[PDB]
Amino acid sequence: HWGYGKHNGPEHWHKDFPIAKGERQSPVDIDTHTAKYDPSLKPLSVSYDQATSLRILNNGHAFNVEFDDSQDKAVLKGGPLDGTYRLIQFHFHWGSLDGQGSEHTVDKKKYAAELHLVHWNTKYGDFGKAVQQPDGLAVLGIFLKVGSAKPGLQKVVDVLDSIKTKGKSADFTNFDPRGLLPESLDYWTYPGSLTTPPLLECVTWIVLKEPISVSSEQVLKFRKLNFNGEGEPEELMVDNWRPAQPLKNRQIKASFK
Ligand SMILES: Cc1cc(=O)[nH]c(SCC(=O)c2cccc(S(N)(=O)=O)c2)n1
Ligand SMILES: [Zn+2]
Repeated sequence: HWGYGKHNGPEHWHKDFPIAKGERQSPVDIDTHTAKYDPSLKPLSVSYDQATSLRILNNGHAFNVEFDDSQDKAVLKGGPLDGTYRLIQFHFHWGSLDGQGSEHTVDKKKYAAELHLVHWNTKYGDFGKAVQQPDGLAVLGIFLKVGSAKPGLQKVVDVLDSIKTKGKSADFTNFDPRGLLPESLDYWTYPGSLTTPPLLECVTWIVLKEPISVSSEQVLKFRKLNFNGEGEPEELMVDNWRPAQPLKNRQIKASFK
């Protein structure tokens, strides 16, 4: 029953998931002026050439594009990470209006949407074990602004009408996630959490400084999805973002400047 409505949205989550008020919750506002440059941070290594997408799923909260993570085919390493993390899925958060939708903010600015490419640390052998560990996940976050279309997004947008409602899925092979990346891999990083229940404090966040542009029509199509199942009243899947959480005792590190 958690979700993003008036009665079960983010401000309610702590009653089922008390870690919602924990010490390393996400997202957060990224104060660009107070981010610490760390000249010992390494370039991020994104190795997506052998990625294998499988399926796209409407889970009732967002849509996931899922990958075969049974081998080291699409991996993230380097950057602030020790060892190697396997891509398991990506998804987005977005708004009802172009002026909101991102989970992280930059100097309090909201983007129209945010892409999360979720990876798990191979030393834990699977995603369900990894989320129980403080260094189990590496989530690469990329902001979306509305402007020119992103052509490598259009395969995703065009399949959405087949997964409109909660529970629907569709085969989704040969999707190349390199088409969703901006030119620069400059990033911020900080230790945080999943941004939806169960809110587990298992994530190394890596947030790219450069947003990708998508067109207004591409984001409009995300807003035609539904939170409800087929044959239930229509509740459009919009504003599926958690607001910024207290930074507490954390420092955001920058790979640049
Ligand atoms: C329950 C389940 C089964 C599975 O096979 N795969 C997954 S992937 C879960 C996931 O990627 C995710 C789960 C919750 C939150 C976030 S976020 N917004 O990037 O912090 C990501 N979940
Ligand atoms: Zn997410």
